[PDB]
Amino acid sequence: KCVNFNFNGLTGTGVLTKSNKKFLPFQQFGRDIVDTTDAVRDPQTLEI
Amino acid sequence: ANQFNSAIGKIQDSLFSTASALGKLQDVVNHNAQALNTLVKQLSSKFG
Ligand SMILES: *[C@@H]1O[C@H](CO)[C@@H](O)[C@H](O)[C@H]1NC(C)=O
Repeated sequence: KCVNFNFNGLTGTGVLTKSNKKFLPFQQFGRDIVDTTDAVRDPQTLEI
Repeated sequence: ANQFNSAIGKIQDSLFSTASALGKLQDVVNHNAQALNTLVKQLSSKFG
């Protein structure tokens, strides 16, 4: 669902879906070839 | 007729083997893609 998300201070708008991206434990968010945020990590559930 | 048939048969090889042209279309595609990539990458600049 398209919502305004505030992930640990990171403010944005969009729809959050389950991700096949496998973040390494130290990685907190993912970016795209043009430095656009593609993925995030949930502070509570540690979900990508 | 035999000469024309031989030449038109050799066309299917010479179009992609001898190169020369057919790089113009790919150059157009690459120029447009690179321009769009630069435009969307300029959104990561702070500009002061
Ligand atoms: C926050 O608590 C949840 C359970 O309520 C836990 O699964 C999660 O790991 C915790 N987050 C931390 C410790 O960053």
